[PDB]
Amino acid sequence: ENRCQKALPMAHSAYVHKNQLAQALRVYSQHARGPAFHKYAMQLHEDCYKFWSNGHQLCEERSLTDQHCVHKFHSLPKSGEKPEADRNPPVLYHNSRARSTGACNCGRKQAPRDDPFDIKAANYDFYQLLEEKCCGKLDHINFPVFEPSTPDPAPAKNRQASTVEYLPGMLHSNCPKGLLPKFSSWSLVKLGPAKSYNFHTGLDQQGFIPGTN
Amino acid sequence: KLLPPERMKHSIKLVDDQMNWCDSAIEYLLDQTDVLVVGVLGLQGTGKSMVMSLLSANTPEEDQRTYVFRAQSAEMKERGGNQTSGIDFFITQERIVFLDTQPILSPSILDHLINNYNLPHTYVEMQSLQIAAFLFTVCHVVIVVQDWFTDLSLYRFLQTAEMVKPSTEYYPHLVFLQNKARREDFCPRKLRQMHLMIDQLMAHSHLRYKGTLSMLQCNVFPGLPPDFLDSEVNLFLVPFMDPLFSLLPGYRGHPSFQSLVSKLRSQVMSMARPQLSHTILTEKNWFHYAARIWDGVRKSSALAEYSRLL
Ligand SMILES: Nc1ncnc2c1ncn2[C@@H]1O[C@H](COP(=O)(O)OP(=O)(O)OP(=O)(O)O)[C@@H](O)[C@H]1O
Ligand SMILES: [Mg+2]
Repeated sequence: ENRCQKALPMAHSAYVHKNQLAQALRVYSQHARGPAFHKYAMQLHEDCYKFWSNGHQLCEERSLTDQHCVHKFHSLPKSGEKPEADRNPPVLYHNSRARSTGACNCGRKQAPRDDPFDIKAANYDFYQLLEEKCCGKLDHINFPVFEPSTPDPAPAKNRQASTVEYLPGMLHSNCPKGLLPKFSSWSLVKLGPAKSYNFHTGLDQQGFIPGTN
Repeated sequence: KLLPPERMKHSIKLVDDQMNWCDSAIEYLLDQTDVLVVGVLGLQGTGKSMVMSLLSANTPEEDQRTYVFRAQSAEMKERGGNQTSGIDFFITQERIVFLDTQPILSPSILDHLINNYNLPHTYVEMQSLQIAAFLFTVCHVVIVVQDWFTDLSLYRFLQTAEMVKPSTEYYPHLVFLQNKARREDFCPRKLRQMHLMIDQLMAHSHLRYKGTLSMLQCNVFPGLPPDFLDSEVNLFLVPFMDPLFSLLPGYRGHPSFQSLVSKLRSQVMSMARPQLSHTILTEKNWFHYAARIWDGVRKSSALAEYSRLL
């Protein structure tokens, strides 16, 4: 017991966190040992995680472009909650600091685009915001979306379309038949009559490389 | 121009009886590598000196008066005194180092120290612990000789010694030698109990006391299958000194003493030699390392901690 107690202080003054924990454990084991080293080892460890992680506990979430969140461990805002930086943990949206430039549904208008962590932010919200400013007066062929027949429709747990359960993700070959997503990731827009395209001049839209329009 | 350095005729004293180093073995050491070190431990009359002599450079048919390691004499048994003192040293022609050891916790040393710490009783225990730790940190293998089965006090002493040793940890192999065995001890039924007790009494010893030196494969038991034993530990038995129908000898029930001695010697010599420190060592380097280890063990800190507790 005396040897274990004496060895514990040496390891307690030596400390992502996995490497530090392993090094501390090895140092403690090599420093001293006895017939009751399990209790001392457990005490030294558990006083690890408690004071470990929370400090250099990085957010591990990745954007849909494979970029890590730049924030420390943080909570997501609930529906209608504002971001609160001063809470522990902070309440923040994920952010990779990456930016791209994207064109609208019809291609005529470009805007800066933040790196999306959510599929609605990626396939819908960016384009909806641009559509109000560009293509919202053009003719559209709308894709079917989930229409709730109940005030609280459930996500489907993993033939007339379901009105009680929605597809949480995008429609693909492995999805159950008859589920629709809450929003379409696709858009189909009429730019004009066939004569609006001129074979000799190409498309009159911004962002095209010269001669590729 | 390639003759050997020299041949040793008698063992020398590696450590004086006063726990003092004696640097006098370098004259018989070379610069060769891959050396093997064997040590012994036991009680007063177990017979460690005789075993070491018969295993290093002697034969049972020889006489006890010319053994490499001095053995107890008839005039000494009547007085109940010890013969071996300190630590001995001897190296055979195969470059195998053999180290002797004085009895641990023997009443002879205690009585001799009476007419010469708080009381003169913990000194013997600490000397025994010091010798055990030294043999456990600078020797390739340690052989424990027991006069009788299950002393119940040697296991605790071994664990305590290994717990207070000086210092990716190195643990030498441990061999359990049962000297002066009888016919009753050469039965499979008793063998199973012996192995079971040895395994259950040293479950958390951290030493290599199994998987090597299996007497079952040494043809000792012809028809005994290996699966008959749950866990065959490294345990060996050494028996006591050893018209045509009327000349038949008595029934002993155990193999001949010479056969078992030869088998034990062959098994000990054919053992592994793992590295001691984090570097390659030679004979001279090993000697210097052992000297440094002994010096450090003498002026250690764990020993003082254990001393204030008694
Ligand atoms: N297997 C044996 N069969 C018969 N006699 C033995 C056997 N082993 C040892 N003896 C005898 O019993 C005594 C044992 O003392 P020995 O010299 O062998 O060493 P020891 O008991 O280790 O000595 P120490 O007192 O220094 O620890 C000796 O007289 C020896 O001849
Ligand atoms: Mg002796």
